[PDB]
Amino acid sequence: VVIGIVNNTVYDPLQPELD
Amino acid sequence: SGWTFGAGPALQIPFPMQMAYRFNGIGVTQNVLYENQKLIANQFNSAIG
Ligand SMILES: *[C@@H]1O[C@H](CO)[C@@H](O)[C@H](O)[C@H]1NC(C)=O
Ligand SMILES: *[C@@H]1O[C@H](CO)[C@@H](O)[C@H](O)[C@H]1NC(C)=O
Repeated sequence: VVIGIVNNTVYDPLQPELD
Repeated sequence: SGWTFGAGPALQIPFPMQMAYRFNGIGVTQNVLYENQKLIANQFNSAIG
């Protein structure tokens, strides 16, 4: 429903510490 | 520009993002405007008419 949104990736402050 | 033209140099900004700023300034989250944008636009147009 959002008009004008682009594709990108976000960072997770838990995945690198857990993996 | 929004409100930047009355407090210094003018800053370009899209009008929907200015509306999101004004909605967040009173406590309402920006999601209700970024999702239900067509409804708000139609209500504003109906009020102006
Ligand atoms: C900006 O508006 C133009 C004109 O309607 C449109 O072609 C373009 O896709 C819009 N860009 C974004 C990011 O919404
Ligand atoms: C974003 O990705 C989806 C599928 O992954 C695609 O349908 C869409 O066109 C993409 N949008 C942009 C702006 O790249």
